[PDB]
Amino acid sequence: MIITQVELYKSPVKLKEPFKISLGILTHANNVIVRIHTASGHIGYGECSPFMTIHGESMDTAFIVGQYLAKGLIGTSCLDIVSNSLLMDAIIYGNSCIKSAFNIALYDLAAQHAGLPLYAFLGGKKDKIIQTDYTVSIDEPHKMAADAVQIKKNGFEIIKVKVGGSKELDVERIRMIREAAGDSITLRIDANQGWSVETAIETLTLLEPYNIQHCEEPVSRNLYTALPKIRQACRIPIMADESCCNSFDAERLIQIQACDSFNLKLSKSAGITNALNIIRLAEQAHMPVQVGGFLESRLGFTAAAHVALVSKTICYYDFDTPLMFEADPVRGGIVYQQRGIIEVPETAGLGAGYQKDYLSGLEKICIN
Ligand SMILES: [Mg+2]
Repeated sequence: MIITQVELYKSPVKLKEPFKISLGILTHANNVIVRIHTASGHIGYGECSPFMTIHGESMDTAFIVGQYLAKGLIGTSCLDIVSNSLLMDAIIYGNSCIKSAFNIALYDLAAQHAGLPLYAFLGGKKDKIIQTDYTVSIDEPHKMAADAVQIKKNGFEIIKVKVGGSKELDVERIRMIREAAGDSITLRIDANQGWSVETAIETLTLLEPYNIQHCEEPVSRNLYTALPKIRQACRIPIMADESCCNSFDAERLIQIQACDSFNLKLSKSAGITNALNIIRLAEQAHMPVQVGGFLESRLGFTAAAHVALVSKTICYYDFDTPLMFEADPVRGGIVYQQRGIIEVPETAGLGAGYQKDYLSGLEKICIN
């Protein structure tokens, strides 16, 4: 099926509370939406959520680079996923975030053509429960404890805590949370490159007592070579996030035994195609994988959830941010049940789209 036109939308939706990580603060999910049209009249959807401090992209850059990509894809076959992923790479280096949106949409089309839901199209099956954590933004320790409580009250059984401040302050944060929410609720932490190699090790041995599940990206992504040293000095397992974007990154981290687990995100791997490679590597190395994301809407996370069913090595899930939107614009897609359990659509394709005339209100451009 030939690609006849692609539409791009700027989709800014405000968050209830601002989202806060060690790298900065965000008040909106400024996302970019991608719709691919085929001659047969099929439509594939894809979304991406640029994070300036991690992707190096913004909604503004995504919206423009996306147009470069669209131009190149017009006239090609939406089924040649590999050929087209390659075609985009030949057009512009990096820019994984926007690329992933196109890649996701292509798979949507492909699965639709096969008459399967994405997860089945990818060779996965529903043989496990998908359970999301919920994130406590990095703030003053009382505020953080309060949020942790509210989160447990809402029924969530896993808490993700954003750290990355000074050693003293992060420990106070974790304590005040364990103190105000209990020792039985499972919790995981994420520094977003916030610590130096030194502070990391000191803070991580100082936190072991509080029983934490794993720590994401303790130090700068440029310092990944110091990861093995930290892994061996610390009981808490460490999970590579920013340090693990594509499959080359994965292979390299494994080769030097840098971390215990990966955080896999479609935007970092420039789509599903390469995410699959990362998964295979993590399989061959018996490494648990957490699937996550950024501020994608339920549509984006619906893609993540499909991929999440592809392998038994995947077993942790960070699919929380859509719950922070002031308004949910998504039609279909994954549904959040109690305890933070997620159900994946069974209909053909991605199994999600956007609410009627939500898109018509958005700033858009149309390639061909
Ligand atoms: Mg992370």
